[PDB]
Amino acid sequence: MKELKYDVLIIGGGFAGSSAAYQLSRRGLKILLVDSKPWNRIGDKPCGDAVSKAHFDKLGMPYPKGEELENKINGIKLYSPDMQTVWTVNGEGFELNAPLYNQRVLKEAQDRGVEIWDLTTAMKPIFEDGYVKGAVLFNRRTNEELTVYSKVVVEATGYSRSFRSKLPPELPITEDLDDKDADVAYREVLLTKEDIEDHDYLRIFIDQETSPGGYWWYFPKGKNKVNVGLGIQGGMGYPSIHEYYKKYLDKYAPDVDKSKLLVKGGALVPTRRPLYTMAWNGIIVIGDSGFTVNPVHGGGKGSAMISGYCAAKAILSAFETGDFSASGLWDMNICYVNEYGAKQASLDIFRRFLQKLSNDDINYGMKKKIIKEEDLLEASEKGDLHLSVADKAMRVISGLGRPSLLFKLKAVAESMKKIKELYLNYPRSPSSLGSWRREVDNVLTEFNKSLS
Ligand SMILES: Cc1cc2c(cc1C)N(C[C@H](O)[C@H](O)[C@H](O)COP(=O)(O)OP(=O)(O)OC[C@H]1O[C@@H](n3cnc4c(N)ncnc43)[C@H](O)[C@@H]1O)c1[nH]c(=O)[nH]c(=O)c1N2
Ligand SMILES: CCCCCCCCCCCCCC
Repeated sequence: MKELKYDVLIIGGGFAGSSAAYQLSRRGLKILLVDSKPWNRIGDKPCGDAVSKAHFDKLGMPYPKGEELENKINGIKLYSPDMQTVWTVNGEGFELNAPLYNQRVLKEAQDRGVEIWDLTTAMKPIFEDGYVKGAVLFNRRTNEELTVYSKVVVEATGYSRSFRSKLPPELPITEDLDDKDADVAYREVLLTKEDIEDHDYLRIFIDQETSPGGYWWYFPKGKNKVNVGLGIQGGMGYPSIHEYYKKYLDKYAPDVDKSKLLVKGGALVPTRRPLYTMAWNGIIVIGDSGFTVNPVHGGGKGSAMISGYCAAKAILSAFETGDFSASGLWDMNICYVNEYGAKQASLDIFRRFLQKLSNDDINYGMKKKIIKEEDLLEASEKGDLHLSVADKAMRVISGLGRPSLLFKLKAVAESMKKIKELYLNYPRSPSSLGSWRREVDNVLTEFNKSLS
């Protein structure tokens, strides 16, 4: 078959891959990005479509504008299971037309010299002399099977991890997802019969009964249009997510016009610390494929962008040292762990605690303001549940006279602090990965057993 040579091959053009392509562009490298979807569909994986302004500001990424921005967001209303307590957390964000925004990023990368092939699937890794060296591609548009050699593959295939999963199982880069370390999530976008009240606020409903291990949401995309959905924890033996959706839609969105459903669909959402390494010989993994999603709230588009930025920085470094080994690309890990990954680890711990609380516990915690709105935001945005905050909460939790997981909150805050420090001491070279990964697994297993 035809053979071509590129500096970098990016597989997948979602928020992650498009960010890597945009960040890598005009820097002296010959870059190809492929995606299985046609151009007009790239970026259309089911999603709530809500992204913090802070993630854009973190990277100085351009804001969505015009048709890309469906609705400006000014905060979130968090509802207790019993619906009796509502927290308002202020904070700026965007309700996107994700395909339009994603497609703009790709088009700008393309304008800056990135080559893009839509309707093109990476089918088989080229793995030779112990390195990823490219991919066999199938271009549906030309009916051509092609070999593309690359010094670095950026694996951005989303939740399918379709390319890295084909590599030798020996490689750290083939790390799999445990069923309990992901949610399945499902959403619909519908027009509403009435104008949406406070249409600039997202609504999140916590209820361990109607969305076990996740939550329900109501994300307005305009005055009369809403993205409504839920996520539930995987690996727990729960019934189909669409059963919960059908049963409880009316509770959360009594105002939707079912005759005006616009889109619907679901997908897997990783909810854990990132891949232990996001780099190996000839390859970096980003976005959902590298488990970059916030484990507490399930937001992954901002972290996908961050991972793409770190991949760009790492790759430029590798070309400046002629070194495409894991060691040569290792800055990917250092960059990502400092920007988001250490936070994700702390939040992976926090999520495990939250998923085991009862509705009674959550009703109590929210009613009693055991932590403040701002503290919960700090946990989300920084991965930090300060020990002083945990101490204050424990003083309130001390007044409860029934058994409750809430009594472990200080212990949870301590483990969150420990794992965060462990991640910020990420190994400086691959020869220390094993030792460190064992320390992390030990922290996690200890923590898991401390919750019973
Ligand atoms: C229902 C639901 C709701 C939400 C969310 C998820 C889900 C399922 N999330 C998560 C967020 O949607 C997700 O984390 C990011 O879109 C992931 O971006 P990626 O680029 O990693 O994957 P994404 O899946 O977007 O892109 C991967 C691309 O790779 C392509 N591909 C795969 N294999 C290939 C191959 N072998 N060859 C070529 N192409 C290949 C696919 O066609 C696809 O375009 C979220 N996050 C958030 O920030 N805000 C929110 O409101 C929500 N809500
Ligand atoms: C502002 C970003 C928040 C939107 C995230 C929506 C993600 C939906 C999936 C929820 C499942 C994760 C809960 C643990």
